[PDB]
Amino acid sequence: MIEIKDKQLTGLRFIDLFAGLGGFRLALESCGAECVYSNEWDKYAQEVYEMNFGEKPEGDITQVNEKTIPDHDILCAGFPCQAFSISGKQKGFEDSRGTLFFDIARIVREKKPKVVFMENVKNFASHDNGNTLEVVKNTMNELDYSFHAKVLNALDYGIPQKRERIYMICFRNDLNIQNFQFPKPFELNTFVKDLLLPDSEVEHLVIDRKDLVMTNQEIEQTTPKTVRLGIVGKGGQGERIYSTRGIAITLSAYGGGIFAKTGGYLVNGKTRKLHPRECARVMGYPDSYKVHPSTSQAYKQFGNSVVINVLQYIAYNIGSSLNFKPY
Ligand SMILES: C[S@@+](CC[C@H](N)C(=O)[O-])C[C@H]1O[C@@H](n2cnc3c(N)ncnc32)[C@H](O)[C@@H]1O
Repeated sequence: MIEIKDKQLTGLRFIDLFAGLGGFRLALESCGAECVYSNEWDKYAQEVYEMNFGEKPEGDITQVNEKTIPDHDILCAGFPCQAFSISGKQKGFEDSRGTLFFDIARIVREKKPKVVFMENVKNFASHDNGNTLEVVKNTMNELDYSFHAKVLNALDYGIPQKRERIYMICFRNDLNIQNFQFPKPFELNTFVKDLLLPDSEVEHLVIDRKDLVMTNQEIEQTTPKTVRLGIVGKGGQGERIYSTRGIAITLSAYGGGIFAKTGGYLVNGKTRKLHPRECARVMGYPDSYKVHPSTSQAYKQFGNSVVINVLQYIAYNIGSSLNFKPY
């Protein structure tokens, strides 16, 4: 989490949908915006949320009437990707029913926020030979919004982890915003080796194996790439060893293998899995954030979340365009 100097969104209100851990909340709250509504149905997630923020997000969203959602200026939603059963009139609003995205849209159509802010996985722009994107695009256009989207990788914004995701930023057409742009990349200076806790606190994550094979020499200088040092078992998902002097591999919420959701790292002669705290850090989160007591849920929650840093940079640029209005 990089801390922002110029608080561009002071005064502007927002809502937290599919809140999860509340990554969007931390990101916009660092730019001065204030939260007025939160929604998330996962029991284990609402718990870690009220632990930090003090409120229990509201329950199941498809049961919430849109006329009961507070006036707000920005709508945040890191929603789950689903295929659409669209054999209808080209693309559009109605062709959304049955999806979770539909809930976003039904809320936009009635509350008209100035901006709509979303994110999804890297292979979203190509899902179903192009028609998943198309639909989200044509639905926004119908509700009278501009549509900007680009794929960014977290190793380009100060976080050492390979991780491409798609960010979508929409502005109502009546605000006439034709100068917005995505953040520029910068050289990386923090590496996995810098995020580790002292060995004492991670002994119980060490995993010994006799079928361990070292394919490469250990790296001496830091690099902005993932460096594979060995294999365990067959050499597939969850059975690869990476260097602590390169970048961390993509955290996953539901991966398998011996080194399950975090991958395995060579740290001081032994091979271990990352701890939840070294996980928060690789996602951008700050040490003041109280993590969930169960290591299993925490790996799920973190692999599903957002890289804080990248969101902060875009939140700043949003405030920018909105705040530039000369005579
Ligand atoms: C990809 S993620 C959360 C990402 C969020 N940026 C965060 O930082 O964790 C999707 C979220 O959708 C929530 N969710 C799925 N279906 C829901 C529903 N019907 N009502 C409320 N929350 C729902 C999931 O539980 C998960 O918390």
